[PDB]
Amino acid sequence: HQDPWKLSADKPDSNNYYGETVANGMIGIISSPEPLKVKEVVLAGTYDIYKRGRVSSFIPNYNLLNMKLAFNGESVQTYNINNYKQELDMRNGAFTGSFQFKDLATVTYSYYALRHLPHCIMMVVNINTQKDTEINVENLLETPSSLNNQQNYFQNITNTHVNIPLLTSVAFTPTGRSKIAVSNTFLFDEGKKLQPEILHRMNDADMHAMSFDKKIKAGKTYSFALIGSLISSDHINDPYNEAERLTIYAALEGKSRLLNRHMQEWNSLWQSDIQVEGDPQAQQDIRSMLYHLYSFTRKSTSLSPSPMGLSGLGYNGHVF
Amino acid sequence: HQDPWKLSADKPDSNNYYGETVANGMIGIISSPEPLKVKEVVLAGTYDIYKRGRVSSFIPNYNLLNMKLAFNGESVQTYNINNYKQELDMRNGAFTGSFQFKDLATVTYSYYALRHLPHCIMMVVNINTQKDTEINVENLLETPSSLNNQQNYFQNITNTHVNIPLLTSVAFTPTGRSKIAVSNTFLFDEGKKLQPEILHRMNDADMHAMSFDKKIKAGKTYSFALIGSLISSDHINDPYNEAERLTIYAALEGKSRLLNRHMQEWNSLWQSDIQVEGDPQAQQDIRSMLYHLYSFTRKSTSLSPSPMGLSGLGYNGHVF
Amino acid sequence: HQDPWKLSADKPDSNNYYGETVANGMIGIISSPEPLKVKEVVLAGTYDIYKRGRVSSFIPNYNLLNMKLAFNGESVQTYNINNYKQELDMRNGAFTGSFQFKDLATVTYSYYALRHLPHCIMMVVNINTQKDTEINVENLLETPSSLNNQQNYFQNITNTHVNIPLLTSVAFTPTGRSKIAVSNTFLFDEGKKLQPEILHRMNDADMHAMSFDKKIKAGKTYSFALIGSLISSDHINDPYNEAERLTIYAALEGKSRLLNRHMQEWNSLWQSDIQVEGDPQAQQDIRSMLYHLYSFTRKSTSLSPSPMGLSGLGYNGHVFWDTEIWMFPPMLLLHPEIAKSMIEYRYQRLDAARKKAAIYGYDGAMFPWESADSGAEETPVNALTGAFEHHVTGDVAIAAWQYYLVTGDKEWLKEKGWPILKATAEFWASRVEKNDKGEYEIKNVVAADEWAENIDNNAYTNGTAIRNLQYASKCATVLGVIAPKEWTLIADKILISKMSNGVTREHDSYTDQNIKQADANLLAYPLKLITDKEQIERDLKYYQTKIPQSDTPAMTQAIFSLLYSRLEDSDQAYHWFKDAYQPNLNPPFRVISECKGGTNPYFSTGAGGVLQAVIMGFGGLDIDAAGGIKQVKSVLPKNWKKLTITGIGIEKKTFVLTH
Repeated sequence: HQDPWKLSADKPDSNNYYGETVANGMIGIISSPEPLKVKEVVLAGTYDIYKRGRVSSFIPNYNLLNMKLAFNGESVQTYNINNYKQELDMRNGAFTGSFQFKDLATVTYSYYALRHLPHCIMMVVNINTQKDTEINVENLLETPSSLNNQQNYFQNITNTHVNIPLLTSVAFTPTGRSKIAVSNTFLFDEGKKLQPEILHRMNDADMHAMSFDKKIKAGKTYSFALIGSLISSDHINDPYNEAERLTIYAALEGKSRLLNRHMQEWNSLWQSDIQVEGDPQAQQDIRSMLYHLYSFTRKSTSLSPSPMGLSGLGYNGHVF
Repeated sequence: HQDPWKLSADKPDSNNYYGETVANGMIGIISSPEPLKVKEVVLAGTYDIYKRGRVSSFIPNYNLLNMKLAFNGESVQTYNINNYKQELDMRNGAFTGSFQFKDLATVTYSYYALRHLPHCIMMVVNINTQKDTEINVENLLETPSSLNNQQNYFQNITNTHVNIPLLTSVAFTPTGRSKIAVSNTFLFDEGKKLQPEILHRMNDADMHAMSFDKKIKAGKTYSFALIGSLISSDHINDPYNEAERLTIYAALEGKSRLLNRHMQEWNSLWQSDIQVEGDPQAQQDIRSMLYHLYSFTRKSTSLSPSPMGLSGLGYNGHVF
Repeated sequence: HQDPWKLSADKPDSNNYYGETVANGMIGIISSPEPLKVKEVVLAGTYDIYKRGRVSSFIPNYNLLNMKLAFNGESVQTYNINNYKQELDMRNGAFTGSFQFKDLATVTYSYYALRHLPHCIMMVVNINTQKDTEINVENLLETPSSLNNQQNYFQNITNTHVNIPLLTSVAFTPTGRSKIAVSNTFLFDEGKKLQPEILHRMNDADMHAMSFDKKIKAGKTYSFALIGSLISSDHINDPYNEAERLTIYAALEGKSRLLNRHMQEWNSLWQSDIQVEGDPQAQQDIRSMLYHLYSFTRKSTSLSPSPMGLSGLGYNGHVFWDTEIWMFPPMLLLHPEIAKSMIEYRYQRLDAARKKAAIYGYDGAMFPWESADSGAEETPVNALTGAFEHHVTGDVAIAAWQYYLVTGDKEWLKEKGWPILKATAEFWASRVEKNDKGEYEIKNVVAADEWAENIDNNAYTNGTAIRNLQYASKCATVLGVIAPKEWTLIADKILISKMSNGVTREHDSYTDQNIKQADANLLAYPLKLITDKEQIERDLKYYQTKIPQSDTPAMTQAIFSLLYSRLEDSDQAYHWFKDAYQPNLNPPFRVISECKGGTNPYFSTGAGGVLQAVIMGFGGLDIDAAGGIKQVKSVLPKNWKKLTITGIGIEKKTFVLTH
C-alpha cells in the first residue's frame, strides 16, 4: 500500500471511509466506497447561500458518474462482488475500482477530471467475461437537494456516422443565483449500426437515466465510456447549450484523444516533483500533497483554492 | 362529391381552402390542405386572455398530429405527390388523406378525435409500396406562440412486452392561468424486438420531434399509428402525468380496441338521423349539420358549444 | 424597372413577393405587399431564446408603422385601389407606396429608418382628394407573438405650443431577457389648435391604436407624419422612458430637420460608389448590394451584421466569418469607419473568446463560430460547426490586420489590433500538433467546405492559422514588442498538401467529393498563400465543378469571378459574376437568397462576396501586404464600357477602368 505514485484501498469499509478526490482545478469528484458511484461533485467558482454560516458556499452538484450495472438482471452491489479494490494513480489523477462479479466477469472502471477540459469528466468501464453474460448499464442524473427547478432532457445528436445520445439536466442553486447544466453521453467502440440502443427513463421528480443492454460472450472484453460536462452561469452565459456542445465535442474527440491530452497536461505538472530516497511513506505522502495542490489549482485562470480545494464544501469553498 | 356520408376534396387548393373539423366535444382538429398536417387544435374548457376583445379566449393548441414523411431521404410535399384527395367520413368523424408518391408508394392517413376518450387523438398511416423504399417518419411537437414556458420531454415506458416511446410537451396559456400537457406515441404491429428504434431531437426552442426509419419491400403494406393525449389544468390537477398515463393506456388498448370503442359511440349518435329522398345535396348538407352538432357537444358533461363549436377561436369560444 | 438608384414594383403580387428592407444599422423594416403595412421589424443587438436552433435569436418586433386609412368610413383594400406601386430609393433608403383610392384620391406614403437616429423611424403620408372628403387614420401597435407581458399606454405631452399624443407599448422577449419599448406620435403642419383630436382604443389583449378624422377639401393635399422610436434594455437601462423621450425629441425636431439630417448621412455613405457604363442591370444590382451593406452596418459602433443583416431572422441574427471575410473587405476599402465597427464588435468580445478557448482546452482567444450579445458560442448544438469549425479565429485576426494595413492607425493597432492578434496567435500555437517529420497539423475540424466534418488539415483552416501567426508576428515587430519565435516556426511548417495532379488537397480525406463552397480556392483569394497563376488555375479547374447547383450558399462563385479577373479571363470572370447572385434572386426587387432558387433573402454575405468580385476582381484593387490599397491587372466584362469606383482607401481615391 506504499507505491510512490498510487494510493490503494482493499475492500472499502463504508463505516470508516474518507473518499479521495480527482480534480482539474475546476471540477472535483470525491470517491464513494460503493462501486461505480461518486460521493460528491464540486464545481469551482459557483457560490450561493447554502447551509453553513448563512453566507455564500460551494454547492453539492450532480453526481454525474453514478452508474448501475446488472449482470443477467442481477444488480451489482458491495455485498455480491469480491476482490473489490480502489486505487488513485497520482501520475494522471485516475481513480480506478476493480472487482469480480461471481463466475461472470471482472469489472474495471477508471474516472478522470479531464486536465485539458476544465468542465469535462470521463469514466472508462472494462468488462472481462469468464462466462456468457448480458449487462444492463444505467447512468443516473439525480438532481441533488441543494438544487431546485430542475429539468431532465434526453436527445439524439446524429449524422451519417454517429448517434450521440445526450442525457442532460439543468437546475438552479438555492436562491436562483446560478444555473447549472450537466450533459452526459456513452462512447462505444463498435460504431453507430452495432452500438446498443439507448433508452431514457424519467420516473422520478429528481432523477432520470439512460440505459442499455449488451450481450457479451465468454472470454471477451467489452469497453464503454461515460463522458459528462458540468458548467454553470458563473462560467458561461448559456450553460445548457454549452454543456451539450462540450459533450458532443468530447464524444467526437473520443476516449483515446481525450486521455492523450489529459496525460500530456499531467506529464507537464509532474516535471516539478519531489523525490525522497530511503523513506517510502514520506515519498508517497509528499506525492499526495503535490498531487492535491496540482489537482486543486489551475494555470491561466483567476481561480484560488479554498482550504479544502475541491475535496468538498470545507469552509464554504471560500478563499483565505 | 355528393356522398350522403362523406365530404370529399380533390387536390386541396391552399389559396381557397376552409378546413373541416373532427371533434369529440373536447378536442377539435381542423384540417390543413398540406398532407399529414393539421391547421389548428382547440381544447374545450381552456380559456385565457388572448388577442381578440381583451377577454378570455380559446387558445390555439399543439398541432399534435403534425408529421413529416420522407421516401429515400426525399421529403413528401404538396408539390411532389399526385392524386392527392381529402375526405371526411361523417359516420365516424374520420378525416382521411391519400396520395401517390412518384413510383414508390400510396399513402393513406386517417385521424380521429376518439369519441370515447375525450382527451385522446389517433392517426393511422398506411404505406402501400410499388417499389422497395425506406421511409423516414417524424412527429413534431411545436409549441404554438399562444403558449409559453414550454418544456420538451421524451422517455421510454418499457416492460418485457413493450417499449412505448412518449414525446411530451408541457406549456402555459398567456397569463399562466392554464398548464397544457400533450403526450404522443407511435404504435406498431411488429412487436418490441422488431419495431423501429425511435430517435428524439430537440433542435429548436419551440419544437422537438420523435422519428424512425423503416425499410419496406415492394408490394407490402406497412402501417403505424400516432396516438396523442391533450389535457390541461382546467380538466385535471396534474395534466403532465395524466397526459402520459392516458397515452400509455391508449397504446396498451391498441388501435383495434380504440377504433371499435370510437365506432360504437358514433353508431349510437347516428341512431338519431335525418334521411331526405330526392335531394342528394340537402341529404349531405343536413348530415354535415348533424355531424358538426354531434362533434361539437358531449353527453354527460357540463360543456356548452361556442357559436363555432370546436372549429377554431370564433367568438373566443364563449357561450351565447 | 432598371433605374440605377430606385427599385420599383407595380401592383405587388402577395403570392410571389419578397419584401425589401430599409435600415440604419440598428432597425430594419421589411416591406409588405399590402399598402400602409410593414411585414417585419428587427432591432439589432436584441437577442433571446426563440424558435430556430434553441439558441439566442433576433426577435420579430413591433410592426410600428402599421396604418389603416378610410375615406368616409370606407377602408382602403386591394379591391378599391388602382395604380398601386412600390419604390425603394437607394439614395436615401426611402420605401414609398402610392395608389389611387377609386377615382377620389391619390395617397403616397414614404418611410425611413432615420440614418442619424438609430432608434427612430418616420412615415410621411400625403393625400390629395379631387372632392371634399373625410379620412379616418389609425396607427396600430400590435404586440407580436414573439413578445409577452405587454402593456399598452397612451398619453398627451403638452405645453402652451404643442399636444404630442404618445402611443406606447412595453413588452418582453420570450425568456424575459430584454424589455422592448415602442412609442409613436403623429406630426401635423396645422398647429395645436387646428390639429385633429387623437382617440385611443385598447380593444384587444395584443393591440391598441390611436386614430383621428380629418376633413380634406377638393384639390387640397393633406400631409401628416408618424414617428416611432423602438429601443430595448440591451441598448439603454430604461427603454420605456427613453422611447417616449426620443419620440418627443423627434416630434419637436420636426419632419424637415429629421429628413435633412437623414439625407446628409445618406449623401456621405454614397460618396463611396460603383458606376458601371453599358449594363444598366449590373449598375442597379451593384447599387442594391452597396445599399444593403450600407443599410446593415453603422459607423462609430460595435455592431456587426448577421448573414441577413436587418432583413429578418436569417441565421438568428448571429455574427459569423461572413463579416470578416465576406462583408468586411468591401466596406474596409469604401468606408473604413464601417470596417472599424465590425472589428470593434470582436475587440469588445475578446474576453468571451478567451473564455471559449479555456473551455475547449486551448490558449489565447478562440472566437466562436456564431456570436451574438456576449461573444460566447451561439451555434445550435446540432450543428458540428459550433464545436469544430475553428477557422473563424484566423478570420478575425486577418480582418484585424487588414484594418491596420488599410488605415495605418498604429494607435488602434496598439489598443485593439494587437490584443486580438496576440490572443488569436496564442490560440493557434496551442491548437497545432507537431508530427514525426516536424510539420504542424490541425486535426479534427469542420472545413470551410462544411460538408467535410471531423477531418484533418483543412486547406482553408490551415491557411488562416498560417496568416494569423504571420500577422501577429508582423504586428509585434511594428509595435516593438517581442513575439514568441514559435509563431513563425509553426507558420512555416503548417501542412498544406497537394494531390498527385498538383491540386491543393481540401483535407487529408479529400479525393473528389462534392464541396459546399470554396475552400482550397480561398488560399488564392483572399489569403494569397497561392500566387503562382498555374497553381491558381489548376485549383480552379479541379474544384469549380465540385459545388452542386442545389443547397450551396453564395460564398463561392464571387471568388471564382475575382480569381478569373486576376487571371485576365473576362469570359470566365463575367460568367461567375452572374452565377454568384442572379440564380439566387427573388421578386419583385431582386433581393438575394442564400442559395440558387432559395427563398430566404437578404443574404448580405452574398452581396459582400460579389462586391469583392467587382472591386478587387474587375477593379483590380488589393490590400497591399506592406500597407494601403494597390491595383493589380484586371479585366472587365465585354459589355462594360467603364467601371468607376469612388472613395477607396484613406486617400478616398477614384479608380476608372475601361477596355
